[PDB]
Amino acid sequence: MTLTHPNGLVVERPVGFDARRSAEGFRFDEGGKLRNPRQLEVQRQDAPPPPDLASRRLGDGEARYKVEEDDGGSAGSEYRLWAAKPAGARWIVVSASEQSEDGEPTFALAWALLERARLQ
Amino acid sequence: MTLTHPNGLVVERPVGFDARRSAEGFRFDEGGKLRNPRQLEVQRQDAPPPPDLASRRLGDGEARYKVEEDDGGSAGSEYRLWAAKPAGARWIVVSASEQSEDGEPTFALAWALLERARLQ
Amino acid sequence: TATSDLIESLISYSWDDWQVTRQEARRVIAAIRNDNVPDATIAALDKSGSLIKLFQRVGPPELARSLIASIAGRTTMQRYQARNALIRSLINNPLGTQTDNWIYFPTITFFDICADLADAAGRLGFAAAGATGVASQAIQGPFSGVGATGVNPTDLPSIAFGDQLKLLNKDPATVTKYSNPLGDLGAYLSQLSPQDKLNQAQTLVGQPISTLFPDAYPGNPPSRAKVMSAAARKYDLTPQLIGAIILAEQRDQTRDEDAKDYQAAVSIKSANTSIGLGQVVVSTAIKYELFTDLLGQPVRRGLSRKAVATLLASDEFNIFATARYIRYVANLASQQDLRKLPKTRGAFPSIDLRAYAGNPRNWPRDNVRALASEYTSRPWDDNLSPGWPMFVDDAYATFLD
Amino acid sequence: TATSDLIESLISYSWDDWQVTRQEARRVIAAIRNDNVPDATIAALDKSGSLIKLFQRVGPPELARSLIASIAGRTTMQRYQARNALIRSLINNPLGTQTDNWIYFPTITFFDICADLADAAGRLGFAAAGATGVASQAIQGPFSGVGATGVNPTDLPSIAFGDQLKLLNKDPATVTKYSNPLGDLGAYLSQLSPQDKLNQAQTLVGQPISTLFPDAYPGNPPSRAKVMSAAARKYDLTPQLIGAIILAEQRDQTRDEDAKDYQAAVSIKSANTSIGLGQVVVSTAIKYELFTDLLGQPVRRGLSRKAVATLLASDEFNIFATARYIRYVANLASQQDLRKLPKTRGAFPSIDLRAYAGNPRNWPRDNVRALASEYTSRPWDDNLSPGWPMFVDDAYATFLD
Ligand SMILES: [Ca+2]
Ligand SMILES: [Ca+2]
Ligand SMILES: [Ca+2]
Ligand SMILES: [Ca+2]
Ligand SMILES: [Ca+2]
Ligand SMILES: [Ca+2]
Ligand SMILES: [Ca+2]
Ligand SMILES: [Ca+2]
Repeated sequence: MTLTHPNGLVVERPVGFDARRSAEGFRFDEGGKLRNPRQLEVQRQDAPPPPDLASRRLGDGEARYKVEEDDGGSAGSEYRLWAAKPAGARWIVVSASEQSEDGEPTFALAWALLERARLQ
Repeated sequence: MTLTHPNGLVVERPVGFDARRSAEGFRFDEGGKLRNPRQLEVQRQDAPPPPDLASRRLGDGEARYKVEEDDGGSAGSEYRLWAAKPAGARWIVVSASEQSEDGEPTFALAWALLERARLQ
Repeated sequence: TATSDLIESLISYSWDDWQVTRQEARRVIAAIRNDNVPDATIAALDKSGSLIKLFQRVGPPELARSLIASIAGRTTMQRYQARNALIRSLINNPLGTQTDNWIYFPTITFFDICADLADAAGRLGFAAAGATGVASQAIQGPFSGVGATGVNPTDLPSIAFGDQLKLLNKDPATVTKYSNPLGDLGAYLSQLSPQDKLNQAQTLVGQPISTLFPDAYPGNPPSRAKVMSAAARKYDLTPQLIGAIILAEQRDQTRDEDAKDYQAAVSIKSANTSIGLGQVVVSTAIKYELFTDLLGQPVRRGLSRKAVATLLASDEFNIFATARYIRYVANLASQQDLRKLPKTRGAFPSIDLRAYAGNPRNWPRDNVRALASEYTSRPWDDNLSPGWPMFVDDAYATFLD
Repeated sequence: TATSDLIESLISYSWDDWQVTRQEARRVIAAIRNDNVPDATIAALDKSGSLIKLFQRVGPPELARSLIASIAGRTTMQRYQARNALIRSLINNPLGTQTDNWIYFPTITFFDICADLADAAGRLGFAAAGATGVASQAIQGPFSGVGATGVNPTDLPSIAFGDQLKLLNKDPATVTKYSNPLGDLGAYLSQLSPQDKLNQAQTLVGQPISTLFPDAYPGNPPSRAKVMSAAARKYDLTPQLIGAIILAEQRDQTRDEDAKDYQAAVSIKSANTSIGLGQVVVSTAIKYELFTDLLGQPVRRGLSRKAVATLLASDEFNIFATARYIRYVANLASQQDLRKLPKTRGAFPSIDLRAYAGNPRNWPRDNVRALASEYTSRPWDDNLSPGWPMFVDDAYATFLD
């Protein structure tokens, strides 16, 4: 329903994904036997984002985001996302994979998982 | 708010228009000193529509309609709607006009006036 | 001639010289514009086989436009040689001038518009250059279109994809953004002082025309005022009538509306929008041949619909189109019978159908008011605009004084 | 030769006859293809000065395309002579063959492609006319792409304008419509009988190739089977492995994805989409030179990105590209450290990295599965498609019978 790690992090699980928790926090893989499964992942980070990160006004605060691209296969190129937002003294990081044929993916689901994510 | 003619016609007055009861019904002219004001017109009548005219469901009933277009001026072309729905053995008619530079207007208002009209 | 020789050395290739640079090209165009004997100069260049060369070697489209336009406009009995030379030049590289704003004029047609335009301008008295009066800096709201702004509608950025989409769905918050900006016309005038009114009028009329063929003119482009004067003369109007009609239109025009006006007319839809200074409607331009007095019949016949819509975004073409259509409306009214026009007599009791046949100076003020209605809408259908007559009438006051 | 003479009469001008009818051209393109001494004919045409005339006189791009394609691939000795004549006839940047689908191929590039292709099919064994095996009538949903359909993506209508805009706006419901049609791959396979599976396989492989260069072949185009065979021989695969990869691609492919696939590759965006039977990515075709075996170094260098995306929609070029890329992926795998690929071995424990260097006949099934994963995605990054290995394996079994 509404996952809540012990280390303070409280996120709202995405419909249709396997809720599976990792030491740092949570990890999300898309259910079904899909050709191109999306796969998010949330953690409570301490260290700040590297200097070069771009910015987008996400929600009411700001977000520091990086976007990778690599040669894939016939499902299109690999696209890895990376974005963090101010969470008190630390940050709430979202990590999202995806292949695409039609240029950079919107990441609607990876952003909604950062806009909602708060801390205890 | 709700106009009731002595011949049974009851319509809802479009917000922002001058209501003025005519012989067979009502006549609405758009409020203000506008360049391109909408002119609407509901009335009742025993006669049927002119022979041959497009049909279309108008909510739960039919509607006989025709849209004229003519040369106008800098404000666009003149568009005249002519629309009639059955009210049992009689008919409710709506007329409407307005200029458009951008092709045929929706006539959203004129239609909401035919759709909501009633007899009794 | 002297100018022939200078051009021959600027375009001629030598052992150590294989391109006509961008700067030699400019020197060439300058030399053509500043020549005292343009016809002889061209015959010379033809004699030497270098006329054709000249067209092939002055290269980027923007430069070819200036060259072609300067020669189309300055040359009388040699026009043909120049034109042939140019046709013969379009083999291989037929792109020519047909890029950007001029995408809808075939290079040869661009030549022909320039020649006719320069003839018209001299014959009708608007060839002479205009002091560079200042333009408004507005980019949004009423009076921010080309009238106020001098920024040509074909120069405006393409409407973003998001917006073109909402504009196809007919999403009203967006159709607003891009349609007429005023509602209460009276309310708008209330905010302007006698001075603000005057300032606008001067802003409108004092600018050089925003023209697509600047180099068809002997020098700098004419003031709009100059052009309105000339168009008044041709159609037995007054430049104050014309200006009042246009100022009325430009008050109810925004920069975005200019963008939408033009781009919808040259998009797939081929819209029948009202365009430019006087808000002339494309089909009406064609239907009433509103460029008659600036363009020969041959040239007009070949004009695509989209070329006509581009011409309306050129100030001189729009002014003349506006004037001719006004003289149309007034004329159409002279033949009408006032008895059959009850609501009209009602709204403008002093109206005088006969007087319309002649000059606006001998018109009752109700003839202007009525014509204002019958310009923003269908002429003489007994359906009147309630707010436009007072709105055009005010602008007329400002111009009369 | 008998043929050169017939042609000579058909293209010669007499008094008051200086045009080559459309009927005459067809008889000439016919006469060429029915020729038994096509090399001698050509030389006997050049000996008359008729050979330049020929290319000059056959004008409409569709017929020039057939004539050039035909002569390019029926000549050997005299091939250079015909190519000479062609260049000579290209006076003044004529259109030539460079219209329509072939718009990204300059006329000399079209000739030079039919030449290499005709030679490639003889040398590699796919020149022989394929049975006119029949195609599906489907126009949407899974398995409605060119593989099922025979309808080339470059013949598909332009994507409706409202839709183009939504796609540019990344509208979910609209991207859904023009992307991969399948979600749950297992479900898809369940809802097919083993007999439905067999029919898709037969329909894929049985049809004549959808080729952009039909007339480069001696008679009718080969069957996809025939081309796949030749391609498996060339890269040490088997036509069953090739087939299974493509059938899995074509199941996750619709008509609307075929249209999005190509049109986005050659629109202003120059997109990096997967195009054609084997769903090859445009940039990947270039980086790995996936046409090495049909076209020479000369021709390939010249090819614009869009030419390549357009070749990718030609079944034979696609099949060869697909096969080549597969052998690539297999090769890259024989060079790998299974110990540094823990997920990979977790998922396919019988995987035999060494045997990937040889023929698929000798691969463990788990090798077809892992290669499927690493064909739809990055090869050998130790991240896997969960669905694609069972999906391709299923197609494989169907072909193995
Ligand atoms: Ca030079
Ligand atoms: Ca306007
Ligand atoms: Ca307008
Ligand atoms: Ca009217
Ligand atoms: Ca003949
Ligand atoms: Ca696909
Ligand atoms: Ca694709
Ligand atoms: Ca992978």
